Amino acid sequence: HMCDAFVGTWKLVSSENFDDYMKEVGVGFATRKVAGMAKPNMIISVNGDVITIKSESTFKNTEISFILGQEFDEVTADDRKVKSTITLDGGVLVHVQKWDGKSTTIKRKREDDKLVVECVMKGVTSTRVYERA
Ligand SMILES: O=C(O)c1[nH]c2cc(Cl)c(Cl)cc2c1-c1ccccc1Cl
Repeated sequence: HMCDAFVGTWKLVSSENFDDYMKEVGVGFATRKVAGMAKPNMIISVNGDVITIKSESTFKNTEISFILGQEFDEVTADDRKVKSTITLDGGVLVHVQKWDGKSTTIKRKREDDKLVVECVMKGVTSTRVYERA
């Protein structure tokens, strides 16, 4: 019952400072443009201890399956090969990605009827808001 309030299909409704976040991460111009246009659906499901997060869009489709606290490999939408760990901290899903001596953290929180996603790279934070589809 760990992630019950996250489970479902969520559609992106707003984004703020994603371009800057992507620049900070090292994403090149053309990928920033196309990725920034996308309005992904985020599909979250749980089966036993395994959480699956799918992102489906016109740009890319991604899928991760993981157990909380257990590191895994992920290829991101912008093609970084990262080592990821996702944990729950006070009801927030905290996703850290490590690659090339760098790190980024992505936090997913339920707030009212939205799922709010904060992505931080160094001093740059982006906020993406999703609503139920
Ligand atoms: O959804 C996400 O988890 C997500 N995380 C990102 C990190 C970076 Cl740096 C960039 Cl370029 C893009 C993404 C995406 C994304 C953005 C648009 C469509 C599909 C997807 Cl998957």
